[PDB]
Amino acid sequence: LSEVSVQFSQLSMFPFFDMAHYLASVMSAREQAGALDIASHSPMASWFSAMLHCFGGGILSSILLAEPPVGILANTTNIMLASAIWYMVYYFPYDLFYNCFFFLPIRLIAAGMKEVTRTWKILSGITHAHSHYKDAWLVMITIGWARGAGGGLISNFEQLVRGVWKPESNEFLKMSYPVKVTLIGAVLFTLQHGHYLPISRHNLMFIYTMFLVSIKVTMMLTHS
Amino acid sequence: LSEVSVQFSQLSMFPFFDMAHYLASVMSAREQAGALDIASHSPMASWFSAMLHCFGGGILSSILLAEPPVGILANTTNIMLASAIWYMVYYFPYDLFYNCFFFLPIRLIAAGMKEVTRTWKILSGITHAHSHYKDAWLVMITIGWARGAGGGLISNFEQLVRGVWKPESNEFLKMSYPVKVTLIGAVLFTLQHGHYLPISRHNLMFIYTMFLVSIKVTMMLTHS
Amino acid sequence: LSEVSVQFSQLSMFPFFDMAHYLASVMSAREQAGALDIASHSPMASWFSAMLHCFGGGILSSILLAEPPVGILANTTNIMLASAIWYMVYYFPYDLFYNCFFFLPIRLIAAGMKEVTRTWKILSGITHAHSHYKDAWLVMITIGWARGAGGGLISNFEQLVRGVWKPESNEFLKMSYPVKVTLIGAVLFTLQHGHYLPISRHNLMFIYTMFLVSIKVTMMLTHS
Ligand SMILES: [Ca+2]
Repeated sequence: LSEVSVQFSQLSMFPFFDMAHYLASVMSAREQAGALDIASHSPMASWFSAMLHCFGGGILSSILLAEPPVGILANTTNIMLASAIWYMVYYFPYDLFYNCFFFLPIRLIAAGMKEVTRTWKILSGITHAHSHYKDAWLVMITIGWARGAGGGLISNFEQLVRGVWKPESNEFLKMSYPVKVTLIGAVLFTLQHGHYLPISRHNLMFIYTMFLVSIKVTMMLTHS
Repeated sequence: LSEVSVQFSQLSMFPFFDMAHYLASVMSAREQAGALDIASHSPMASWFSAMLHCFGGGILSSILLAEPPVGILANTTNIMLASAIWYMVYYFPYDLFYNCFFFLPIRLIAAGMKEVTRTWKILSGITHAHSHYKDAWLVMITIGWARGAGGGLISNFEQLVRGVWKPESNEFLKMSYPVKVTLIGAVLFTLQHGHYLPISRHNLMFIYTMFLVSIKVTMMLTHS
Repeated sequence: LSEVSVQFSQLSMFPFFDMAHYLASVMSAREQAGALDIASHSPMASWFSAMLHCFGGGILSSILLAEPPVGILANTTNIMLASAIWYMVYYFPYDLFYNCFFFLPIRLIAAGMKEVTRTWKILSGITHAHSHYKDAWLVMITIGWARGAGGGLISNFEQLVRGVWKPESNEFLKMSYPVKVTLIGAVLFTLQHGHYLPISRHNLMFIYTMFLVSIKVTMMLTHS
């Protein structure tokens, strides 16, 4: 019944789906070591730390294609979409905002939909690197990877923002889950647009997002 | 008597005013921790440290708009304008160069005119970000800010040049004076070019530069 | 007998000469402090460290001219040319690969030809910066320098890749041999393309490469 896979490709990420990535990347960023003291005494700095968690995929991919990293900032509807979350995640009265989304079913859905945004971002840069470079197999793996887990690759430099400098914790030295997966994804869909992979996009686009959500949902059910 | 405000807009920064910024940014850079030993044993490195103090506004703004940061270097009349100061500030015979400009009235005027150069640099990137992005409210605040206090934002990476690595001294964590002001300025003039601010440019362009000079002049009169 | 200098300009670097730079930059990179443990437990990270040794000249020069640093990556015939060496240098069975090229005559020739690749890379960016900026004397010295010893200038950030953070070991603070030479070379050939230097390119292009090889050959004969 492939007729159900076609209805998935018709999902618009701008309203509902862009914020799940913004929230799961901001909730996670706060749960990091000492990130709470940062926001209480330096509001300016915890904010930019959140933006690298959300728009680092766009930020890093812009640095790689010689595109202005301020370009991600121009989308004021997208920037303002992420910063409103950052305020309530931290500065909500009685912290009712974080207490609600931390709830396990809610937190499960919030993180599950960030994995959805991860897929189009791979295909974003894969086709976007296609624009600058037609059939460059590498360049498409990179810019697809750079948008999938950008917040985890600038993480070493994102740590340096909140004040933490751990020069021993690189991403190539030990590949984390959200990154070693986007590497796998950026390679698969590069074989899709390159037609080296025997499955349609809309069927591959749908099967990759499912393995990615079934893990993080299993991850958070066995982490709590 | 607004007729006196119009005569101010007709000020050319290329002869007299470009060097005041170059000098106040190089004099300050030398007065930094251990910057003297750097120039005595590594002339190459104290120089590039001075250039980030002077052209960091241009350097950082180039990195943000995907413009080649070597572009600030092409202006050989401007680069050579700043490096001649760096030699005499450090390597002048009997150090008569620094002893003279350190004099309080002279140092007051030298720093007062760097604040003048700060204003057009804000309007520089505000209109320059307008070129790439028409009515982007954010992008204009950024590239105006990046030219106003560029030497203070690459400062964490500029420290790493002279050898000092202080990963706890970021600019978003504690906003310094020259930076929290340029942020205020980059926002005001972004409301000017965007016509959200009820005052003409040439009247706002003149009133912002005065509050900025009356402070640093009060700063240096109460610091000595 | 200048007729022998003309036959040198007709040397194609793509087959034989591109790999000598790739090997001497990868062999040297492994001989660095703790680089062996990196490759045994983190294959991903020792690789990218090797690429900055080989394509750092292209990588850094791309960052300076606002050119996409992924552009060096698109040349799959060149990227794959360097990565095959990185595998055998490290992961060859019985390490017969490294034991052979470490042999002094072989190591002498391998390093001698990397110095050849150093010359066209200078003239590469000198004429390539000419494209973006006609008679910019500085910009041509830079982009010629950035391709000659790129792996040594991103070295501080390349160290940060393998895990080592030594903020006191900058290149402007103490100019190494491969760098203070490429600075000398990037200046000479900038006077060549600018016609401020009384010698033809093909005669200067040949005399610079000889002084560079006679040193490193004398260096490695007196180092062992
Ligand atoms: Ca560009």
